[PDB]
Amino acid sequence: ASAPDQLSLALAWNRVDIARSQIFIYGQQWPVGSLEQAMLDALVLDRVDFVKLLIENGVSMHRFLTISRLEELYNTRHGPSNTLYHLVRDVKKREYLPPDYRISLIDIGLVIEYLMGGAYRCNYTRKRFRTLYHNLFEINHFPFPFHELMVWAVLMKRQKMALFFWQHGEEAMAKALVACKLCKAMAHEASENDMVDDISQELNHNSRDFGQLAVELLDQSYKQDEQLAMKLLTYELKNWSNATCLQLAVAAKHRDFIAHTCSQMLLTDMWMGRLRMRKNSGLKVILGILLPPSILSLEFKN
Amino acid sequence: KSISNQVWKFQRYQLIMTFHERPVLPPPLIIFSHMTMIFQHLCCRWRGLKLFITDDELKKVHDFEEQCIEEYFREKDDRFNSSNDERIRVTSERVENMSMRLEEVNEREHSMKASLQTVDIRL
Amino acid sequence: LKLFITDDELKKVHDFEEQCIEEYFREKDDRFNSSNDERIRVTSERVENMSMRLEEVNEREHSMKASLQTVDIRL
Amino acid sequence: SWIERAFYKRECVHIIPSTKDPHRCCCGRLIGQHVWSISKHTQLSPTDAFGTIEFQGGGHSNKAMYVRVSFDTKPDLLLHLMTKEWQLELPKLLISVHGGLQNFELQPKLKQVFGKGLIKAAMTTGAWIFTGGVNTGVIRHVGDALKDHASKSRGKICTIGIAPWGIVENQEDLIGRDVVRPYQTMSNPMSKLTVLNSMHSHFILADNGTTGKYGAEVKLRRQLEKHISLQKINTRIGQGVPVVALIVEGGPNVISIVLEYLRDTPPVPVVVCDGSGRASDILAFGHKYSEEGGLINESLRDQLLVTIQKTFTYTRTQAQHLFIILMECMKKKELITVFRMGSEGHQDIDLAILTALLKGAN
Repeated sequence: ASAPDQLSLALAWNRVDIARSQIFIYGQQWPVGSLEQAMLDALVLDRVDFVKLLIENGVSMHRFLTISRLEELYNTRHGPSNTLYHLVRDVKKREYLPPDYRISLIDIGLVIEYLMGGAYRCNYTRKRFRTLYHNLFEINHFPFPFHELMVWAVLMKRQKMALFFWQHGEEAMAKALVACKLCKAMAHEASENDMVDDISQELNHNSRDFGQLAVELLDQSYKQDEQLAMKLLTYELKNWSNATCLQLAVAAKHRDFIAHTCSQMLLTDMWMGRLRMRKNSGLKVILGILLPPSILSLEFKN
Repeated sequence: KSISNQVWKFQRYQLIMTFHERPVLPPPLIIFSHMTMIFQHLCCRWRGLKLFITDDELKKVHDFEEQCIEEYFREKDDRFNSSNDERIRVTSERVENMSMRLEEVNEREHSMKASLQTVDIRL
Repeated sequence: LKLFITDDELKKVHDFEEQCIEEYFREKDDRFNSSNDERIRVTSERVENMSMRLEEVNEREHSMKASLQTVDIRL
Repeated sequence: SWIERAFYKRECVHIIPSTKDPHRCCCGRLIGQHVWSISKHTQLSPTDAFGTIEFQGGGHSNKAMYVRVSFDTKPDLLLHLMTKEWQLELPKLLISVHGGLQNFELQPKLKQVFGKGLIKAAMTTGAWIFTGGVNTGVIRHVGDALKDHASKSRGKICTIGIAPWGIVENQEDLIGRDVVRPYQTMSNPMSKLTVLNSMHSHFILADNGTTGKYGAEVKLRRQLEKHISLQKINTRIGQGVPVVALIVEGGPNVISIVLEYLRDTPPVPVVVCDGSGRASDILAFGHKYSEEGGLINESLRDQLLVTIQKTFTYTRTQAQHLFIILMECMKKKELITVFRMGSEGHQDIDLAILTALLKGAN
């Protein structure tokens, strides 16, 4: 066969080294679009090693992903078992029991607000691309693809793909915190449906996984440069409900994140407002309160 | 003790944000500030670590994050490849390869010994 | 207090301290090279170089035995 | 913003000589693709393609600065761009790597040793490595070496490639004004245009007004290397930066490049390596069988002639002319350092380059 059907057999066999050496050889020919179709067939069957291979050749997710392509990924029925049908049934029963509704981006949206919780109005409820959903069902491409492939990977319980998608892409610690809260929320929701305890324990273990990664990357950013680590903790996550990294950490209740030293000094720096004393700080704010003219001797923040 | 230090450090966040939410004036005289909030709703009806950053500064913080994440994954891989377990497993498996390949060298040299002794007889 | 030592004694306490510092550094070195993990490190590095050189041995011996078969053909 | 105020470029408008093909002009572009003075009548304008290029795909995501320049730009202003607005400190070593423009492959142990030694020699001093830029042959090999560098060794390598502008695929995809541009590492085998290598850091993309052809980079790279070697090193003892010419394989033109490097003030040391193929092997054969420099005998001049006629497939007079070039090259035994696999060629590319600089500065 030619390299499309060769590669289809390779994704069938799950022996990525075979594809590494023969189907991927120096000067091998591919039809225009066969790599993208094979990439679709790879991601629907949870084939992370081959995903490494295709993305190393240059499938280039920034051009691969379209609205209908993610619509195909969220609607797959193959692969290992996932509970998205149970969750979308829960949110449609809580918002408006036949199965099989051709699961929309808007439905995935409502799942994200129910699990994430709080006032996390995600991108997938916004009326803007919903108008684009009226008007189409690189404008039809997603500007930051690996975020949406994380949220697809964490809803279909891939983990192997999740970690690989946590490799590539920007806003990493944000991705880890959202993933950790999403795993913990799916665990408690699976416990609320009286489902298997094994999948609930597994989802909780995944939540400790992404939480530990978040801690380790925060500590690493502390050791490189402290000052940019504060800015990484504070900057407005417009790609995640216009939120803040510390807000996502406390929304995920993640105990070791805030108690880490950099986060504690950021909270200390917030507590002292627009001031710069710190030294014997206790015996000075009271002097400011009782005597107003003492406010002149305080060194405010520049 | 250990859990309670962790929970206190975690609850500091809610403490700071609650006192950022609370008004300027203490409760015995807070009724003035409540009245001014009603006045703010009046002038609206008549007419905080969200540190917003400009675009070159977000460019800065993203490549800094990229540097930290690649340094993380390198760090953990080189701790794995330098920790003792990997050393032991790698050493033993290539000793397996030593044994079989030098076995091939030994039997081949047996053939060479027979050939060269016969050639010495032939000269 | 102090003891305000004489020169001969100053020279001997200094060369005593030189014996102490040479003993310190040579105890650090031979405890570092007798700790198990450094022994495992040098074992793996040598076995690395050993396999490369033995691969060379195998290939050269291949060519040599083919040449010896040709020499037997020439006699 | 200063980059547009300092650099110029020239674009081609002309009399359309079709020659071979009706669509193919003198500049190699299409018939309607328009908008030296001889038959191309090119005209001056400011530059419209400089900035950064996020290399999408190709393993690790990396960003590389690029500018478009003219062929006849003065190398001092390129150096001021290169040091000031690219934030690169002046190095202690220039490694100019030259090789065949065709794509090749050689022995895997040789290329593994070569790649590891070259990336560690680049890492241990913070060298500036001047390559051909595009993803052909030896530049593909050093790109794989830099991939190995990015996988298993800590450093950041200033690996500044100097490439033409008309040969890179998707030239319209690289039009920008201090704008981050996407790139594809996918290279179409049906198209003769070759993509840039994905493992560089800076690019000196140079246009002479033509597209699809070479020759728009050689003299500019030469005078830039000369201009950097005019600049003194920071130790201020009375010397410039040392320059080494790494040669891997190559064809007919690299012998003339070697001859330009030998007959030159100051004498640039040239390191070559055997086992890769073609011109490096005949350079190694002319170095291993040479006696007292320029005095070479007759049996081995005929052996060199028949190996030139076999490997390079020229006639007798071209083989004799290039052997005259090798004989004129090879009078200086000392500047040529031949890294041999095994033997006494210092056993490593690092010592070869470093002591080649040490005894080429002399």
